[PDB]
Amino acid sequence: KEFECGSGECILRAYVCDHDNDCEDNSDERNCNYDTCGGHQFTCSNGQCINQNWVCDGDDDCQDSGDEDGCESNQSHHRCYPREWACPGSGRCISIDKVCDGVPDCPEGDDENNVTSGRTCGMGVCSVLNCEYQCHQTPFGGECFCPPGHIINSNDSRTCIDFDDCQIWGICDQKCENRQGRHQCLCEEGYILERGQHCKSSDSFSAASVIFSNGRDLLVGDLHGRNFRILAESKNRGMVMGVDFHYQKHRVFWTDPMQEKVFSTDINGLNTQEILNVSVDTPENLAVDWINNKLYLVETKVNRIDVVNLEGNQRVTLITENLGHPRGIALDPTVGYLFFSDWGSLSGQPKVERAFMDGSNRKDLVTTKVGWPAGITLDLVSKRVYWVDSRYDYIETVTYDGIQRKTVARGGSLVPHPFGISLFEEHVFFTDWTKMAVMKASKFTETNPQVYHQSSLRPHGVTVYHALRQPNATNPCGSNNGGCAQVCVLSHRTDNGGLGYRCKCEFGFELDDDEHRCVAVK
Amino acid sequence: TDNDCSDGSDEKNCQASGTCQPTQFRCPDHRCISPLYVCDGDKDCADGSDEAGCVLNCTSAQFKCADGSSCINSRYRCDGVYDCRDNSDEAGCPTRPPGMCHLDEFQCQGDGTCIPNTWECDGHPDCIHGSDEHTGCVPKT
Ligand SMILES: *[C@@H]1O[C@H](CO)[C@@H](O[C@@H]2O[C@H](CO)[C@@H](O[C@@H]3O[C@H](CO)[C@@H](O)[C@H](O)[C@@H]3O)[C@H](O)[C@H]2NC(C)=O)[C@H](O)[C@H]1NC(C)=O
Ligand SMILES: *[C@@H]1O[C@H](CO)[C@@H](O)[C@H](O)[C@H]1NC(C)=O
Ligand SMILES: *[C@@H]1O[C@H](CO)[C@@H](O)[C@H](O)[C@H]1NC(C)=O
Ligand SMILES: *[C@@H]1O[C@H](CO)[C@@H](O)[C@H](O)[C@H]1NC(C)=O
Ligand SMILES: *[C@H]1O[C@H](CO)[C@H](O)[C@H](O)[C@H]1NC(C)=O
Ligand SMILES: *[C@H]1O[C@H](CO)[C@H](O)[C@H](O)[C@H]1NC(C)=O
Ligand SMILES: *[C@H]1O[C@H](CO)[C@H](O)[C@H](O)[C@H]1NC(C)=O
Ligand SMILES: *[C@H]1O[C@H](CO)[C@H](O)[C@H](O)[C@H]1NC(C)=O
Ligand SMILES: [Ca+2]
Ligand SMILES: [Ca+2]
Ligand SMILES: [Ca+2]
Ligand SMILES: [Ca+2]
Ligand SMILES: [Ca+2]
Ligand SMILES: [Ca+2]
Ligand SMILES: [Ca+2]
Repeated sequence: KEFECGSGECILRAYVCDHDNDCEDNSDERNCNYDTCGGHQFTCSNGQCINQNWVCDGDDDCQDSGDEDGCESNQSHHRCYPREWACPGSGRCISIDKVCDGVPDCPEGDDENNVTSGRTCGMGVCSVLNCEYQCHQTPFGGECFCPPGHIINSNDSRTCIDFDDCQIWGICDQKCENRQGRHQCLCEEGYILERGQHCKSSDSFSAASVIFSNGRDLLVGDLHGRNFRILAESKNRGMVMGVDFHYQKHRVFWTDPMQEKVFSTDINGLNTQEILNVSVDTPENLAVDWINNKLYLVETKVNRIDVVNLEGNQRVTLITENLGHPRGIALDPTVGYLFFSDWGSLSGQPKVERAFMDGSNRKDLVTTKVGWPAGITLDLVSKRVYWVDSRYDYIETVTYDGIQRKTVARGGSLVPHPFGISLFEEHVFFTDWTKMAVMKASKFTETNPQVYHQSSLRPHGVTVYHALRQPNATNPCGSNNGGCAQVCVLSHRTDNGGLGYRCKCEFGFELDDDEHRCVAVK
Repeated sequence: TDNDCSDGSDEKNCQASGTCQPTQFRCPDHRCISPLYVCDGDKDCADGSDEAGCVLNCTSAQFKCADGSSCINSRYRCDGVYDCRDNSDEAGCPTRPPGMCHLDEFQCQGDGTCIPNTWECDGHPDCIHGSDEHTGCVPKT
């Protein structure tokens, strides 16, 4: 009936071959099917697949806590980091190069002499510690400091053990391996490594430019702001609202809430034409599926998320359930997810939502301490999402599965009212409604964002015009419209039995039982 | 951190010194905030410091949910709609005594249904057999 182990024990079939050792002989664990998880599942360290909703809910389902890793917004450090010191007050970490240098380099300013404590900076008992690498001055006296790949052991300050520097935030901008030199950076194809840390775009691509809304018109400039060119000027008291592009066809799209229309143009400002002017009334934001030739649109008069082709003909609504106040949208067609934000639903909950590129399998990617989430951008090479918040005033990042939440900026002085955001290589460009300027920000950690272009009006959605921002991938719907009768909307690579697409029908039709042929709605 | 002036003049020279005005409440490391947002049922600070630890209050024109989760307007008390999460509003509402009608209602002798007193003897038979326009009704000169 059931499965009997080699050691003489009965185990249920469901729990036979499920990464559970069961009998000490591990009879049920010698065979390995354990196929790769689908789009709707999270993959634990040990290969077990669990549903996406189980991630960061409070239960260690993975048995390795892989699905409960850093769900909090980096409230405090974990034993700080090697060659760094911990400020007791707020968990900020600074290195010895700043500790006792004479300047208060963390909010509490405990790293210097204080009249209320009597702590003085200098040498001390470190002569007795005899640290593995070196001693240095701290307000408690001499203390241990150790090189890269050297962290102090369990309650043993004198002893340094080898550490994995690959886990530290921002050690390498794209990729890192720890098998040589205690760590080593590397870059995705198309990028070229500069120095030993930073990967920059190869000069084999034409150029890189940033496109943003001045609040009235559509601007464009270089990555340093030496020269700015007005791309397309708004007519009839218009307003450029949300912008996105398509590098293959050299077209730039932008929405207009005041004119209640959506436009598109060449990068040269030629052939400006109206894409949609029906039922589109307040298009907050926009996105383009660059490999399927689609334009995903956000609407807020009737809260919904649409998809229409680049020329604006085939239309179908994807998300309508409990959509509340949709503001942000981003997508990764290569893998096949759709990310969108929501600063208040029909249920009171604000959230940052994840979905398939056809609206299936919606998930709360980020739910706690989310306030007023705004536009979203993706790190296409490191598989992370970046979203900004206007209520709690921060810029945060989580992976595609919502794990490992890290804050890159925070405070009313830093990012008082962000709206839009975009990544290129190492910088997040984010619009801010309070300082009234498009600001350039480092994507790991920032003490202070630089001003990139200071406007007289509230700026809006920003994007970075570059080829590497739109990596190549095959088109599942390329094989004769994917066999669909009317519309082929791309989905997850693992959806539809690996076909990677789901058929849809334009308004006025519904899918038959074949899910391929459209029939007139009754 | 709100651009009220529409030109950013009310947000210029804002600094992290944590020295807000006496009127404005201070979130610990987030921003200053107006009193009208302290204890208002909404977490306006990052950590909810402005909402935690406070208690609800009500005028004579409002009603308390049993669990203290809201102060609803008195108009919504005894309306047929559950407003409070714990249904504290529609509990204990006046019940029409078995098979009779309230003091404000005439009862149709033909079927037992109730109509307001204002419809008794008004010239229009509202009840299904014209019970409400009985011969005892005073004639209108
Ligand atoms: C995605 O794939 C497309 C198509 O393979 C890439 O576009 C093409 O990239 C090649 C370079 O590998 C370009 O060739 C170069 O063109 C310039 C201009 O004519 C010429 O001076 C060079 O000598 C070289 O021949 C090509 O023009 C370009 N365009 C097309 C439509 O073929 C694209 O770069 C890929 N993008 C990524 C991010 O992988
Ligand atoms: C200190 O570290 C040693 C390392 O072997 C460990 O056995 C011990 O439990 C630790 N004690 C405390 C209190 O952390
Ligand atoms: C919408 O655009 C089409 C194509 O340019 C045009 O024929 C039509 O009149 C427009 N309608 C409105 C209301 O602008
Ligand atoms: C509010 O609370 C006080 C008690 O602290 C009470 O005396 C007062 O009548 C209440 N006022 C309002 C407007 O509800
Ligand atoms: C893993 O299985 C998934 C479905 O659960 C996909 O088929 C995926 O392509 C598989 N991965 C590999 C490497 O075959
Ligand atoms: C902060 O600056 C304000 C400006 O009005 C007041 O001068 C205040 O006394 C200062 N200090 C503190 C602790 O708030
Ligand atoms: C409703 O409850 C009240 C309690 O005071 C009265 O008893 C009234 O007569 C009840 N009517 C019914 C039908 O339950
Ligand atoms: C009719 O006349 C009587 C007196 O006979 C009363 O005055 C009565 O008020 C009159 N009707 C109306 C509608 O006023
Ligand atoms: Ca098992
Ligand atoms: Ca879990
Ligand atoms: Ca210092
Ligand atoms: Ca704000
Ligand atoms: Ca509040
Ligand atoms: Ca009620
Ligand atoms: Ca009557």
